[PDB]
Amino acid sequence: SRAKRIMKEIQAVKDDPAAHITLEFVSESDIHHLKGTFLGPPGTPYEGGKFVVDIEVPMEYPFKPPKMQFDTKVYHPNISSVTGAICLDILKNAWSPVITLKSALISLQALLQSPEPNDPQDAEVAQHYLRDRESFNKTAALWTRLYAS
Amino acid sequence: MQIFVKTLTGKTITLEVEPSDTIENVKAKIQDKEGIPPDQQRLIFAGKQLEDGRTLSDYNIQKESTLHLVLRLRGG
Repeated sequence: SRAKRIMKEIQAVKDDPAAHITLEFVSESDIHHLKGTFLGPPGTPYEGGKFVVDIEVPMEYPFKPPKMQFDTKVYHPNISSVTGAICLDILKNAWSPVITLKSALISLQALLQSPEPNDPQDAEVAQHYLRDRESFNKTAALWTRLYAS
Repeated sequence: MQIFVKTLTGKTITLEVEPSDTIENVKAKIQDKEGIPPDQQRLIFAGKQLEDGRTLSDYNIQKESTLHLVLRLRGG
């Protein structure tokens, strides 16, 4: 049941500021539609910032994976620069039924902390990171200081 | 020391070590009690990835610390 699932993630994020997450609702206080927002990974182009993700955790939750679509635009091979969408397959397609959103937004933080062209989202950003280590440090550090405020 | 591996499953893992233990031996002790493939194991610790032919002492991994395990495939 989706009602007896999200209110455990809402209270466990409320008690713990050291985990770095806000689960802040899109309606008022429902049981599903969330801005899941993490703090930026330090010593890296994604340091120090609020990384905002819109989330439908679908109707059959605990069993269904989150539809993770970014408001904050991020220049990264696995996370979309143009759309919002993400590639990490056991997070978005092949779910384990007891993963919390407190564990899933800390997975996007660890995906940004050391970039790799392996699970592909925006294809010309994966071509850019294979070619580059100078204009990726120009574009991703500027995009973190503007979009992750 | 008992350092804690944060999975992408729900099921959370004890890792039985001291600072001499290899990142090789970290990937073998996760394939033991969880079953997770060495190419899926993208391990992350504070500014850094855990590179495979290395020690725990390279990274500043202190007693009872959290290692962040990301399950990274090649497609989705």
